[PDB]
Amino acid sequence: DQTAEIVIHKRIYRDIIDPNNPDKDGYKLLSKTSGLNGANFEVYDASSLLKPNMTPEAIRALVDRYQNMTRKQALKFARANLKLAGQGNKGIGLMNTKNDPTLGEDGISRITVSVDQQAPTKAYLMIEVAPDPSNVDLERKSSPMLVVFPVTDPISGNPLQTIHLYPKNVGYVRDPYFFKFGVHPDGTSKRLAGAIFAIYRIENGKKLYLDMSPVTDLRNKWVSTTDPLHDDRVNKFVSDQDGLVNTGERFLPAGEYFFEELQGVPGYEAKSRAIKIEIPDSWEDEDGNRRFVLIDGQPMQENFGGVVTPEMISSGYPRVYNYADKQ
Ligand code: NA
Ligand code: NA
Ligand code: NA
Repeated sequence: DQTAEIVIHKRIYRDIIDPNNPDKDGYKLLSKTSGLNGANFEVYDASSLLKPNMTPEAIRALVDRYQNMTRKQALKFARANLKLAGQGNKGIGLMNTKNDPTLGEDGISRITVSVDQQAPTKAYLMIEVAPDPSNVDLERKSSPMLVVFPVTDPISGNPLQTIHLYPKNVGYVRDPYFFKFGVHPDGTSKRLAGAIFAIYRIENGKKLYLDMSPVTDLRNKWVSTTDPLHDDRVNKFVSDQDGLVNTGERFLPAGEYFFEELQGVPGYEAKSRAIKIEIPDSWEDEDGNRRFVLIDGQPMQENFGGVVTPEMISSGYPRVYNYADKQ
């Protein structure tokens, strides 16, 4: 008889459950192309979880019950008792997230399921399973999703023919910045404009530089370069009129990195100074205390979302001091 399409949009969000909503309170998407490929779902015919003439409240209670199970608990139930169903891209009831060339979007997986648009008699239980082997740090927080048809479109009054689901994956990133100051031999000092930095990390005893490639998943791309200053692949960060050297839209995950000065400010130019970035792997320690990014060992104030505020700019910290008086 009749079918509907369930479309999973698997994306990655940064922290600071309605699976049908692409907006998530307490979270924000990592980029416009932050879809997550390689995620896998099993989809079960869950019509036997329904009863005839059940109320909307009973359906919501059932949906909530399954959403509040862990994936492993829901799999224990579904694997034992239900059958795979729906035409997925990996098989009956089997979905893998891939790029959608039509929509131009990553993290997409579509499944066609038999539905009853006139009464709630068909339902599908969707549960994420292990991703394709290959982002170990990603928090895959999707829940068991019980999709009960029909889902009526309030605008149109029609049953929805496509259900869009936005299962939540959370990527941990932080946002380094610092201020470059210049110190005159007479003790005067100022914010420095025009310092050109790049970011590198160490891998196998060699430098890899943060490149200009679009972010995919939570991952930045890193390049070996012969000439980071003039290599267009290497992202440069320029100190502005407030002295601010800001990763800006760029973010970094946990680990150790370096801001490398590629062009010093005239008069404040000895191998190229490397300012250490130490990014802890969580916002908070065991006791809920903030864990700071360290810039050359200095704690760096930071807000969720990573935007450097006017108040942070006024503060001008952390600051790295460049001496005009060469000694
Ligand atoms: Na849940
Ligand atoms: Na940033
Ligand atoms: Na400082």
